[PDB]
Amino acid sequence: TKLTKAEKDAVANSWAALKQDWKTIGADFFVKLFETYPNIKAYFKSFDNMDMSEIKQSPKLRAHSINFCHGLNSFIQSLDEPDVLVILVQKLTVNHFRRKIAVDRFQEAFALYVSYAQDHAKFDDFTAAAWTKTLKVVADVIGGHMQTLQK
Amino acid sequence: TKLTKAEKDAVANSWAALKQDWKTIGADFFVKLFETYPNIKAYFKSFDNMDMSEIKQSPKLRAHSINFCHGLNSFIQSLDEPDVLVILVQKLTVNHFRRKIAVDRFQEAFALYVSYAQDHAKFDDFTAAAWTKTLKVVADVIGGHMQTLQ
Ligand code: HEM
Ligand code: HEM
Repeated sequence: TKLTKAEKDAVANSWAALKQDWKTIGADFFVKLFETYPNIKAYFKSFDNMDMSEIKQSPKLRAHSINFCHGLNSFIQSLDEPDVLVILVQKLTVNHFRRKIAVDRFQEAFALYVSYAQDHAKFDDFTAAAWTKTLKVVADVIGGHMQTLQK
Repeated sequence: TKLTKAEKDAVANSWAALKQDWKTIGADFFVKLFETYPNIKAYFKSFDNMDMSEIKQSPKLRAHSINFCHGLNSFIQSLDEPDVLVILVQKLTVNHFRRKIAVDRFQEAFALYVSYAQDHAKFDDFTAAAWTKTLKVVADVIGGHMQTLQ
């Protein structure tokens, strides 16, 4: 990671605030994601043939939103421990790779997330850029690991 | 959960303090777990020929230790949403079941954890009991789901 101290601090500081509100706004993020990206929704076989109102309230969606938040937290906490960061992200990668999810889906989700998070918290463009750069490190690890793995 | 509000609150409060020390103390917990239960150590194949000093400082242990506290956090966060808790714990169960880990190994880890946490934070027996009951909720879901998975 070539993330600077100020970049990592902006992300960590932003995330510290965001994570408390995620418990309530996270499901709405995933609905937004699913509405933009029906192919993303389609990986959640539990949601087959379900109205988006029902998806939004589903414990399965809420669990994934918690899984998302916790994953992101684990990465942000490890930005100064690159070997640990890579192990954590590779474990995420394997699980999603096994479901036929390409890195491109993470890139979609990350791009939407940064905007969603900025709109919520109204943090500055410095902080938005720092998020984008941080999530590009994460996507870089995901993508490279998916290329290592046998389908 | 027959978990009371007071029980859930005691766990959430003690966790809020412990969580923050887990970077400092989590590796030592797993060393103690490995020394107490050699069979638990043996699930971590990358540690077989390693000195325990090497294990303690390894990125792989540190990653599992982070995974452990995040998983526990996710459960504690969800004590008021039992359908969500069950899903989160079922996901854990699948992954570890596939590695041939029985629920008994989680029972051993959980009991050691509550002792370790109490020794560190010096909370009262009410709080220790609330941890034990909370982790029994979790273990019950794990055990049940392993029966399903077969
Ligand atoms: C940072 C982004 C993400 C994080 C941290 C994350 C985290 C997780 C976690 C921890 C799990 C449970 C463990 C497992 O089976 O893998 C999970 C499950 C899942 N994830 Fe993600 N995920 C992310 C993005 C996505 C995306 C972009 C998709 C789809 C394109 C997706 C689809 C799924 C599915 C379908 C499951 C299985 C859900 C279930 O069985 O209930 N995830 N995710
Ligand atoms: C609350 C208790 C625990 C939690 C939350 C937890 C969580 C995790 C998580 C999230 C992973 C990565 C799963 C993945 O994405 O593939 C993992 C891996 C693993 N866990 Fe656990 N775990 C716990 C207890 C245990 C126990 C008791 C053992 C052994 C008895 C164990 C052995 C392993 C092993 C061997 C791996 C694979 C590690 C590797 O080589 O990369 N876990 N654990």
